[PDB]
Amino acid sequence: PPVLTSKDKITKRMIVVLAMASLETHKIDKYVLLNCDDHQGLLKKMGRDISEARPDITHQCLLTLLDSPINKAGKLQVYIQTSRGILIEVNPTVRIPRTFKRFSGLMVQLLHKLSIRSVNSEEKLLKVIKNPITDHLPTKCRKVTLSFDAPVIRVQDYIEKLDDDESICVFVGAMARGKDNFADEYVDEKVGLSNYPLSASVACSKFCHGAEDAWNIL
Amino acid sequence: PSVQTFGKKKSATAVAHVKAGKGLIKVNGSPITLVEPEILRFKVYEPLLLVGLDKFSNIDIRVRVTGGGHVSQVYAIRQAIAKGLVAYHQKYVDEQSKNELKKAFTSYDRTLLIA
Amino acid sequence: TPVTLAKVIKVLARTGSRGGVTQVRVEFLEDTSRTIVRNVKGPVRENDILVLMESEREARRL
Amino acid sequence: VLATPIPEEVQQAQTEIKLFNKWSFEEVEVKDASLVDYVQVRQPIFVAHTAGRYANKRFRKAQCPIIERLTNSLMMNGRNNGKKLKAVRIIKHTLDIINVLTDQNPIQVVVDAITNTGPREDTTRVGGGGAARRQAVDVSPLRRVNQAIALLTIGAREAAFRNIKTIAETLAEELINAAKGSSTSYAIKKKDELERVAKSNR
RNA sequence: AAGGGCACCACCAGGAGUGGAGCCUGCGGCGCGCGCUACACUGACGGAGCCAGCGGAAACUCCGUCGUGACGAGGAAUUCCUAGUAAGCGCAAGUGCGUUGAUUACGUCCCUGCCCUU
Repeated sequence: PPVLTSKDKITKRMIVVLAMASLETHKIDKYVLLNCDDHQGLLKKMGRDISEARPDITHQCLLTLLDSPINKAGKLQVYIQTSRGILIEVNPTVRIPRTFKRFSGLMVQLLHKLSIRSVNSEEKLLKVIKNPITDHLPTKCRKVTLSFDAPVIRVQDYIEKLDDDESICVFVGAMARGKDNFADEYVDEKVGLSNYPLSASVACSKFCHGAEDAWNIL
Repeated sequence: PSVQTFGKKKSATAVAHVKAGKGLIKVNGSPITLVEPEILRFKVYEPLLLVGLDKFSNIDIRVRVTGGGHVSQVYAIRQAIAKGLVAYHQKYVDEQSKNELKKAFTSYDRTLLIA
Repeated sequence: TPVTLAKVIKVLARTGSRGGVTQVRVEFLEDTSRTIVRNVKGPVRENDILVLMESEREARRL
Repeated sequence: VLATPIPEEVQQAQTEIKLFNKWSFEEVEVKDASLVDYVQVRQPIFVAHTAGRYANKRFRKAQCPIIERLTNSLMMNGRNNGKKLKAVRIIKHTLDIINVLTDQNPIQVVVDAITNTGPREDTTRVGGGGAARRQAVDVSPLRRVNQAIALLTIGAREAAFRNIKTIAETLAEELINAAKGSSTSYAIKKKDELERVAKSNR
């Protein structure tokens, strides 16, 4: 089961980009991720970043995606895209840390070193890469933005319409609120998935489920 | 009854004697099939093939070179063989033969006559 | 696709535009009757092929 | 005969037609109006190693044989700068590989790839009002040619990187796939996407 | 406010990078700049071919052998740039020289600046 990366420009696959992700280190003399639990005090004092500190959402989404069959089947890769404009590629075989405390440690280290390397292997597990995301994407790739205010779709149907050699890239806002335009400049359209507002993770399961159904994944 | 010219490129030069004879073509004391950047080779056949290889029946072309890179010599001696040949026809054969060779070369390239 | 080729008549001498893009009056080359104002991206002088798909578009300062 | 031999395959092919390395220029037509006058296949040449100067005036570069234009674009990423002799070799080989894989004039094959590669409507970065929106411009025939050559060489070069192939090969691959159109070619895929994008900005 | 202009410390279209590693070296302080060496097959090794200029050079070419077996090609930022030039290459001299040799620009006032005149 060949591991999918940006280097491969041909394979048909599903890509999720967790746009607008809240990852930021915090000094204190030790480092941690800026996050609404520890730093709601500080954030308010400064009078900003009100919910600009939700790295947990990213964490949730990641577990949700990598834990998914479509990932296990090797038909999915993920990318991150930080509020501050940092882009990350996520090796699909990475067993991301289960808890947020351990997640934080590792994201703090990834951000400072720009990559996370397997202790025995020379392929990275996470890698900071250069914008724009559209260089690293497959050549024939449909690009959409998930949005509550966009026309609702059935993902299974939305997917069966894709050319047999055409990938699908979905941008999810990994955040608590905000305009869904974090990607207007790249996408072909925006779609809704439910008549109910969803959380990023749920949008993500919903979409994986759908691809899993349509691409025959159990 | 000789005439001579010379051709130039970047930092090389080539001198070409023309005098009438049995019809051979020489570079540094070597026949011309052995000039060895090997892919630019036909590039020096070009003053032969743009004219027709009957003109080279009665004449003889001694050529020797100095200096420059290993492209410079080839450009040099194609220029020098062209100017030498038109020189020979100009001085010992009719003016109009000189005109046909001149316009015939000039339509193909311009480097052959002006360095 | 009903692709239609055109020929430039007049690149404009005084304009107003964003840099890079220039407006061109085109003669239509199937008939001589139609003339359009269009927008080109690359550097363009007179008398050449233009590939057209959308056939009117009547564009303006961009 | 003259005092210093000069071979048969030389004497012949040469003075008769003025073939390529040894391919005929006559009978290759620019299967696309517009783009003629810009794809230069009408003044024939033995090697793609012209020592001319196409930089002084704005469009002189069109009078440059498209073959040699292709071969110049080959010579890049810093390590390959100035290495035309290499390029000329690569080009020669490619042509052969192309002809083995379809008879044809591989130079016709080259022309076509350049012919059916250029975009029709490229997108400019209009103002937008902050969250910028691209606007559907048409593109010039010189750019069409320019960009094509660009695409196919960046294709071959970067196309077949860590693998078991030679640029000559991967250039034949990229030129053959594009000289027909069958979504197997990184330049065709790219053109069709630049264009799909344009119909979106209309 | 108006009309002209000029400019990659502007824009329109690219190249080469710098900002990543260790080390060398200068500067600060008690982080910053110039560099050197690096992470193969468009290669390496062996023959062989064999060409400069300033004061039988290397890259390179051909024929063979080998056969994919800290740093894994550099974050946010950001510099300079229009032909024998850029880059590559080596050479003499205490900065010069030649060899190989390009892609892109030669456009505009949309933007940021400045200049002119009103």
